[PDB]
Amino acid sequence: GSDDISKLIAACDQEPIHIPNAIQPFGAMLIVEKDTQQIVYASANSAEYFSVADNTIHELSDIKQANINSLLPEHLISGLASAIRENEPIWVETDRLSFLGWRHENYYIIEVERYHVQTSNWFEIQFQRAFQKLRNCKTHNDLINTLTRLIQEISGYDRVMIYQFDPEWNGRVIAESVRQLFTSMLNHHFPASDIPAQARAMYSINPIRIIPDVNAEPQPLHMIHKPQNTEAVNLSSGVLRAVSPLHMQYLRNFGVSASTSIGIFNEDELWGIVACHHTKPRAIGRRIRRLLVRTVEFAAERLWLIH
Amino acid sequence: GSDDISKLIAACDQEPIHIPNAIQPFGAMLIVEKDTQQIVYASANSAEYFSVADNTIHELSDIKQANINSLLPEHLISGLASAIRENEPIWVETDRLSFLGWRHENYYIIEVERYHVQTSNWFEIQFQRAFQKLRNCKTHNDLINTLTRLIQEISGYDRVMIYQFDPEWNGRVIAESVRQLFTSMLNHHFPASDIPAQARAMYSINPIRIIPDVNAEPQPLHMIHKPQNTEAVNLSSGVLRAVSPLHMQYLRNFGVSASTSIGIFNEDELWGIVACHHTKPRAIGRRIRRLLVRTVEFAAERLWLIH
Ligand SMILES: *C/C=C1/C(=C/c2[nH]c(/C=C3[NH+]=C(/C=C4/NC(=O)C(C=C)=C4C)C(C)=C\3CCC(=O)O)c(CCC(=O)O)c2C)NC(=O)[C@H]1C
Ligand SMILES: *C/C=C1/C(=C/c2[nH]c(/C=C3[NH+]=C(/C=C4/NC(=O)C(C=C)=C4C)C(C)=C\3CCC(=O)O)c(CCC(=O)O)c2C)NC(=O)[C@H]1C
Ligand SMILES: [Cl-]
Ligand SMILES: [Cl-]
Repeated sequence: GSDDISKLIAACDQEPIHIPNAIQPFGAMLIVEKDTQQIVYASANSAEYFSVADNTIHELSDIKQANINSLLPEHLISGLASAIRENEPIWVETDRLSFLGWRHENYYIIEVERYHVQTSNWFEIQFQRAFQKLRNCKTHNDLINTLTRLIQEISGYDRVMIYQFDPEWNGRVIAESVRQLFTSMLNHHFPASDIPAQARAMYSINPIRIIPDVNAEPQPLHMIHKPQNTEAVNLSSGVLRAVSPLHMQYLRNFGVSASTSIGIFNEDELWGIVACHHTKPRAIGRRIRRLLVRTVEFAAERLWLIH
Repeated sequence: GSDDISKLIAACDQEPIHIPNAIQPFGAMLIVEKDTQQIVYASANSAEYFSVADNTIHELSDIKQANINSLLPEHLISGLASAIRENEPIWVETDRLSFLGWRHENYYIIEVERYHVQTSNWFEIQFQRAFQKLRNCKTHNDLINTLTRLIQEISGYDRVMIYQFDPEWNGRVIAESVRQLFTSMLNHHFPASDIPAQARAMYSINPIRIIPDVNAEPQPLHMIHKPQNTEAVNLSSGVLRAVSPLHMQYLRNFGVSASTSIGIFNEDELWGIVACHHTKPRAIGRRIRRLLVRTVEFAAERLWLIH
């Protein structure tokens, strides 16, 4: 509704996007308290994923009476127990599920996605091709164009752009790589207000941001066993963190059903964003995400060498 | 259909958009031979429209056995017969249907749409408001921005832009009026090749162009009785003329499900276009079309005085 959209825009610059208390439904999330060893939150769709690891779970309510050792891999639990630095995700795979868990304050946060084993030399070949091509770039402009062409080759997204920020955080589209029959966004300007400060902040917590489907219903976090601290839990280090309905609408209005964005960092400063938009919904596996982030990180070093 | 898309792009500048031998499905079309008063062409969906005029019609095969006096209002036929000028459309309404027919070459062409009687002063109020506001404009910039705001208020479309052509027919977006959560298209350039010559030509035959749903399937014109001339019939004087699948795909990739464009003319030269895009499909009645075209016509006259 128009008035609800207006009210969202009223408080949008201050919206707490790190604590949506909901997730995107392409995975499930558990939140466990470190000291009480108890599940304190579960995403609404937790049943349809964790039934694969423990066949005794049928509804969301069964999780309260479920045992963590039945839901998570033994390796993931022991890795969370001995990991001492905060917000460093541990990635553990089984035959059917793909877990990503980290330690944040007094909690363990576990995301899980479905996973399909893919055995091929394709990633090693793509990695070598990407690096040699980026090493050959000797001019600033040639590098960003090669990077945008490579990101498109790897992910298959319909349009891939690079935003560069100016000192005052306004964005300009400095290079583009798009399929035919698309409006050219090259040299488009957008104001700093379009990306709130806290939205830029997330790229320093997790350098990739993933929206596989702008029209999937966000799943909220249900309380399971009562926590000692009831403040909402920061979800920013993982990938399932739900998207602001505002931005989902913005993406719809542009004809975009799926997006993936990657931060470009010069030292610790955020210099720009690599953004990928797709007209149809689109899922990218964890390995493809890694390949994109590694390619962008390699490109950044060469870029600073060139300037 | 990527490969087929590429082959269509190959021949796009040469594509004959005036003779698509198909129509958009928000109406039905008959093409009748002038001398024999015989239906030589009918759009495939004619049944669901003319069933309202003769309920003994259920499907297209009934039209082959039909006589036009059974399908059309008698005054419309006598008006087409007695008219002496070509391509000047006659507009005839019944309680349930709205016909637009004209005289073209060897035939009488008739479009028919569904129609619902709506009784209110809304149109007179909008008309008065538009004229008084457009009369207050004292500068070129004031006029284009007021016009874009007014066209948006009248049609309710999500985005309304004004393209201005330069001497070599490249387009620049000089003014825009768009809802919140939309990428600003202000000052966007597009090359002359993006609007082929035959498409600009159409605005001189009919100043409004209407696409109420980019995802509706074009309905082809079927031969009924063999005509004396087998050359394709120019459909450009009406509004049902089917849209190039190329442009429909272009609009999808831009997030547009419905579009309406209106030509801005300085004497008979085409000076620009007023374009309306909507994220979801949208239908505009014949009265709304007349109001949009008259408002643009009034704005243009004020513009030439202003410069
Ligand atoms: C007041 C708050 C607003 C807001 C919030 C918001 N935006 C993002 C992410 C965006 N939004 C971008 C906007 C654009 N402007 C343009 O001109 C174009 C052109 C293609 C775009 C895309 C933008 C560039 C980003 C970052 C990268 C991206 O392209 O996705 C977020 C983050 C969403 C999240 O939770 O991940 C928020 C909260 N957007 C506004 O426009 C104003 C209203
Ligand atoms: C080689 C032929 C091509 C083609 C054909 C084509 N275009 C139109 C109508 C258009 N197309 C427009 C394209 C744009 N360029 C931009 O930068 C933007 C930005 C928003 C747009 C929309 C355009 C402005 C018009 C006229 C206005 C409108 O919105 O309709 C047609 C006519 C369609 C019809 O009614 O039959 C045709 C045939 N489009 C191409 O992109 C190239 C491939
Ligand atoms: Cl990940
Ligand atoms: Cl009409």
